[PDB]
Amino acid sequence: DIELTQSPPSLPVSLGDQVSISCRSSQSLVSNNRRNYLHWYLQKPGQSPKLVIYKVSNRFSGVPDRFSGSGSGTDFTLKISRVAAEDLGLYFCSQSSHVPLTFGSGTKLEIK
Amino acid sequence: QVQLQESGGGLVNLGGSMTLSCVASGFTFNTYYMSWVRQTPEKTLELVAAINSDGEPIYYPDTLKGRVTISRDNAKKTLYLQMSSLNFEDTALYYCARLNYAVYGMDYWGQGTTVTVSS
Ligand SMILES: C[C@]12CC[C@@H]3c4ccc(O[C@@H]5O[C@H](C(=O)O)[C@@H](O)[C@H](O)[C@H]5O)cc4CC[C@H]3[C@@H]1C[C@@H](O)[C@@H]2O
Repeated sequence: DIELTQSPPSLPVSLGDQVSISCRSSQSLVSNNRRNYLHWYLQKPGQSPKLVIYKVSNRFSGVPDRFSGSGSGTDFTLKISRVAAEDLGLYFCSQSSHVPLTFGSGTKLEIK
Repeated sequence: QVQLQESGGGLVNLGGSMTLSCVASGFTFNTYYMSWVRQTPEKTLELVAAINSDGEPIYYPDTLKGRVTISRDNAKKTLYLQMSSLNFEDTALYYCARLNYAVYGMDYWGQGTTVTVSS
């Protein structure tokens, strides 16, 4: 079972800030034919998770252009150019590269 | 608009059983695979079950094969989850989510339903 470690678990930010949250896979995601099936979900408090970025860098419907994804193999990143209030929630990376689909620990984007 | 709505949560008895319902709308229910994901109070997520278009379970965690059942009534446009021998590890928030092929994972999630195991 692949472990997705997300750092930092807590990232207190000021608004308008440029953030980068990390997600590390315990096993390479390019070890099979399902090459970097790494996704990100936001979970604002009280609401259900939302797909942010799928397959490392592909922004999904409703996602602003200030969000971007990068990485390959085991080290993946998620940037938010200017951080707004609406971006504050819980971020989960996930992988469907290997069975079973696995979720990360989460990074909590909180105001300071 | 793609909408998923889970129901049936609340207080469940330890060692008991439950049936979670998920009603879908705004998309062809039958052409899509569905799943159930749970969020424990720790905020940790786990895939409980996956089912194909056809209503056939394509996946169950090793730890749950046995007390978990996932089914769908296409006609009702409803997805179900049945758990037996509930334990305290079953205390979580349950969501139905749709498996989008392109994403090759969950694209749309319901609001959730809370199951609180008790004794
Ligand atoms: C969960 C999982 C990773 C995600 C995989 C997935 C993701 C999306 C998906 O989309 C479906 O793809 C179908 C297709 O490929 O034809 C389309 O018909 C459907 O409309 C569409 O919902 C289908 C599947 C099939 C198996 C799923 C795996 C089972 C587990 O072992 C593993 O951990």
